Amino acid sequence: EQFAVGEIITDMAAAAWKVGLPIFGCIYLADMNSSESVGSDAPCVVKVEPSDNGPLFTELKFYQRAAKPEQIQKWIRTRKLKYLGVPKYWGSGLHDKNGKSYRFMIMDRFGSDLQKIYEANAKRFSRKTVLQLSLRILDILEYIHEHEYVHGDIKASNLLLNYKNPDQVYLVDYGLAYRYCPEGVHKAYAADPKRCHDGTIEFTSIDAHNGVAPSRRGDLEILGYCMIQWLTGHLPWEDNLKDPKYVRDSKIRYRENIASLMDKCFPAANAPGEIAKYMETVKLLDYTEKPLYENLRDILLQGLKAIGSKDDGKLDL
Ligand SMILES: C#CCN1C(=O)[C@@H](C)N(CC#C)c2nc(Nc3ccc4c(=O)[nH][nH]c4c3)ncc21
Repeated sequence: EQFAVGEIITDMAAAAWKVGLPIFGCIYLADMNSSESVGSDAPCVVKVEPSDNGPLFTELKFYQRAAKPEQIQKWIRTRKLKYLGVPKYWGSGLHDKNGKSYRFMIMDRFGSDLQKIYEANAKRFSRKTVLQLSLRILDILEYIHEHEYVHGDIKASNLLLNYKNPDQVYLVDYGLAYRYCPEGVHKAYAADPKRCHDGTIEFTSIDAHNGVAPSRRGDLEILGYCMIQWLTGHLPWEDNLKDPKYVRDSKIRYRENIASLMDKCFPAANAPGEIAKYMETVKLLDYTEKPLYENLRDILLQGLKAIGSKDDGKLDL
């Protein structure tokens, strides 16, 4: 009960918001202050945590730095995108309840997460779906990377559909995002003592497993594991998630021979070539290396040609 329904809160820019019903975490629907109350079709949410919470601070800094509405709209215009799946930041402030200090932030409201939809579809997405999701995710990753950040936890539960457009997917949850290149100086290949967050074990990068700070190649690697999970319903190491050593060992061995990962994950000889080629390309990245995002997108587009489709932006969920 951090907020009352109908409570009006004011952000640092003196913009007024009204809180709606609660919705993982402490999150409520929200809208611009008005006489009417906040509908079930509200266009915003408000995320609230104690002011001493580290993740919300990390997240807020990400949103302020790289997710300003104009900043995003400029990129979309320049890169000629249909949309960009980075949630827009609308504001933030402080809020007292019962004598303790809380930090809040206002973001875009979305529809369903992809994990619910994945489960509802018997833990499979079509090749078409996976390729269309992945092309959009590569747009997102390129954007955040160019703004000095990596996400480090890409997965279906952090991917939400636009409330008004089911063909547009957004990456959320920047609470453990990492500023890999502050002021254009890439972090060295070593642990960051301020970070102890390892990601989601089934999907996380070999770099994260090794205890080094996440970088761009790691985000791409994570997406790779997601693509296989979505296509097949499985990953090779999924029965041993309690043992990080095992998971790391398996990922390293599979990275060494991608063909054997394809043989393991796909029924013999049925392996989509673009997935192998994607994984081969990511494997060649150095820790500090800037990915060629267009080449990666090109690889996935060949997959769309192979199934007699095109990048029409249809997710087919
Ligand atoms: C009503 C409804 C649908 N709906 C939900 O059911 C669930 C999935 N959640 C919470 C989560 C995740 C939602 N979250 C948002 N918005 C944002 C935006 C930015 C972030 C961010 O950076 N971290 N979490 C975020 C949630 N919109 C709708 C939902």
